[PDB]
Amino acid sequence: DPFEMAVKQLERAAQYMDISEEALEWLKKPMRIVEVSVPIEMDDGSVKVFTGFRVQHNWARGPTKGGIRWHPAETLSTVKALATWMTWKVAVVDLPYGGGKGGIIVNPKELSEREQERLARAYIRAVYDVIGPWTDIPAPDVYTNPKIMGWMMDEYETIMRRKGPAFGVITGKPLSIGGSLGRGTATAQGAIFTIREAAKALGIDLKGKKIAVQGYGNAGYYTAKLAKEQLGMTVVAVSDSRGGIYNPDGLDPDEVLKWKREHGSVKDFPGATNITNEELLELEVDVLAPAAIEEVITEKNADNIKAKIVAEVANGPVTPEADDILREKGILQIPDFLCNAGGVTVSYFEWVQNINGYYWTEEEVREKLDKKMTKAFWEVYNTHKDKNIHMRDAAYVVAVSRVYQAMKDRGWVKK
Ligand SMILES: N[C@@H](CCC(=O)O)C(=O)O
Repeated sequence: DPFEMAVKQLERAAQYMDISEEALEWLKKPMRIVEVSVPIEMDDGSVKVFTGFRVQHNWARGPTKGGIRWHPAETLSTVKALATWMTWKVAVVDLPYGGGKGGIIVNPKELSEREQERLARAYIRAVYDVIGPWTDIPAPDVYTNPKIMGWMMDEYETIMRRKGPAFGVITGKPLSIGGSLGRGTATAQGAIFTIREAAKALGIDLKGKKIAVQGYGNAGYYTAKLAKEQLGMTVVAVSDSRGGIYNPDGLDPDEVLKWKREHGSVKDFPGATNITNEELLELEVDVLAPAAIEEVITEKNADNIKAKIVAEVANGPVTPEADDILREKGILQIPDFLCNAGGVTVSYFEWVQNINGYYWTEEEVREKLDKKMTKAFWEVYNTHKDKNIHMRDAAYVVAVSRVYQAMKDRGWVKK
């Protein structure tokens, strides 16, 4: 189970910090769980009822935040674990947010556009009483995009009778309706800032160094592109779920994306040697950025990693055994919920823009993301040095300490 795995992670974290038993018990349970029925009328005229969730783990630091998943395998346990994870994610990067998560047990592939809009509007009508600009801010997630976010915001504004900032009730919206710039490259930009800070900490100059990326979706492609331009690095290996390519002199991510668009995959790229993911993970490269399916670095290949920095852009792509093995080699790891925290920071920026009624630009959003990511990385690294623990442990310590301090300040826990 995912919620048990999350709870265990929290206990393991609490082992390295001084936290009261009552606070741990409080943090082991979501503060509010809402399970609703989401009825929509289909194209054939029949009415089908779906199961929707909205978990608000903790709101000591402020309104909860988290996306909505439309997955046929959604469970309450998954939503609860992801909300718990979102709490620490927003706490490590110092946002005035709590942890939240929603989901609908639905296969969105079998739904038409009209049915998808009806599902979004019905979900908003079902969970209206627990969401709001200052209560709970949903966001795009697996199988949800900005189109669904716009439909959801419109339904919320219709119910809300335009009595306040209905734009800020949800993030990831289209630019025409409370849209925020930088929302396509948020995760990659945050990962690049964290990689730059890690290289600064290790004393490595990234100008001309090597990078390898696993997974060539939005995150992987934009990570490679931003690395090559901003950090001046030599992209030598990229890979999708199909296969990988290698070229020591350097690859051009734009051309690789064009090839992927044409032939359907990065396989057989001209001037490059076709390889598989497993050997791709073991090239002698300065930094490694797994941006693909989780649990790629395990005990089987942990000792074979030759990268000086491993940036876990993906969601937990490294197992704890591989974590210990990599730390034993001196390889610096950026924790998964610290590396890809650029997505929630830009969502916070979007919420601020919506609340204020004044939107920013591309340079403004990029400048702020730099500040937030640099400060979060330095906080985690300072905890890393002071407590002499793992990088992932330090991030948990920082997040749980912030949430615990907020809880103590409100008087929720007296000790
Ligand atoms: N991190 C989740 C949701 C958080 C947010 O964007 O507000 C996502 O990938 O969308």
